[PDB]
Amino acid sequence: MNGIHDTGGAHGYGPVYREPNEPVFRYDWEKTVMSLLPALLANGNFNLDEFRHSIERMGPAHYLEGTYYEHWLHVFENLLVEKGVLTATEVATGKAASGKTATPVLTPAIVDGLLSTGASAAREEGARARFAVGDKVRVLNKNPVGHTRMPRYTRGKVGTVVIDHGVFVTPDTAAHGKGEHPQHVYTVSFTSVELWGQDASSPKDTIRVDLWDDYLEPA
Amino acid sequence: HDHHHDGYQAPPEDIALRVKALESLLIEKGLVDPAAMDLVVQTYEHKVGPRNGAKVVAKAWVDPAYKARLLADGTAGIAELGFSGVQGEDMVILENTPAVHNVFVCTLCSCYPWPTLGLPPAWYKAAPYRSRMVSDPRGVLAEFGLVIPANKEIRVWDTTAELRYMVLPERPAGTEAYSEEQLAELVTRDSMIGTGLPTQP
Ligand SMILES: [Co+3]
Repeated sequence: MNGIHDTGGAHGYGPVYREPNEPVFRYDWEKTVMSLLPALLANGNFNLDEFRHSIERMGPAHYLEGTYYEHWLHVFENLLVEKGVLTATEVATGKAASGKTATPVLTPAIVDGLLSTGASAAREEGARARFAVGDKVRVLNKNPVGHTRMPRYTRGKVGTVVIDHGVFVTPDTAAHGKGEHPQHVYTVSFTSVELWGQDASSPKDTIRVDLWDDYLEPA
Repeated sequence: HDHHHDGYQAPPEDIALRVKALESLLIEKGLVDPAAMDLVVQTYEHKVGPRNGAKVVAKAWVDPAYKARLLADGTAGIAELGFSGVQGEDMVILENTPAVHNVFVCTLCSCYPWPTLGLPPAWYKAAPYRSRMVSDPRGVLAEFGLVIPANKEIRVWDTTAELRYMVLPERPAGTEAYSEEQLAELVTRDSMIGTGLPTQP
């Protein structure tokens, strides 16, 4: 999706302001919002790819104006409705339709073990690797309206495979109920000049991006 | 001249009430357990943070065999010190050298290695850092007080997949025979993102 979230290369966002001695949570409500994510993921109410793409689809101004955890809050209020877990009325009213009709998967006894384990997106088998480290590859010019992890700034550009990380779930399909279609992910190295042109570049600098096998073609 | 889109702008006035309403709903439907949610908050407020990565770095500085293990398998390497899990399942450690300075970003969102660095600060997740780090890293680092020699390569790593990166910064001079704990004290969060250097003694 060519949305406001795909920020790489954009101008106009200004200085990187940073707060001295920033706390982990700046407001109490952020604690609630943050802790909801693992709780709802544990239920299997949505997956992480769906979560990302729900944020991508929030209004552009809303995305820019909202602080980080407001993005998450948006997903909970909207993706849970799209998935049929909550109704729009429930969300608006804050009142459930009919009592405790579910049981929390994330309980106190399993919090530590679950957070310490996580859930790898690595998979045993998937499409064979077409590329080897040292290969020159070009990122395909694709412009899907749905979820993708090829940033706009890389499309059509030529780089060098520098790592083959192995097989992973494909987000493009996993975010849209089309299965995992596991395939290789490579780190691809681009020169500054290749990405940004002669004027806006520095001779030494490189940008590495992690890209899926079928995002690429031989250069 | 207020903050607008840098991550530090004021939230809406009614946000706390909105958050409470949703929370009451999810608890009433039986979707979430408040007691478990408190444990998650306690975990990221008090147990998981950059002191973890700092131990990883200090150990690599003093133990060449560990360093090599860590560079070969980041996940297994950080697990030797008891760090692991959510948002750090597949770790890759980026060694800074006299020739190469590494730094990472998530241009598409906020991906960051929670098990060693904790939750990211607001600036890491906002448009200014995310937009500019891949096109003008030197200009961004300068705003942090960090000037990389012209002849040193900067490698910016965009975290677009499910690999998570942490930088292994270069050990400062003047730290001969420092214990791991004393070395760890020099290792800042910024030095493990690549947006700063470890404290010089
Ligand atoms: Co991200």
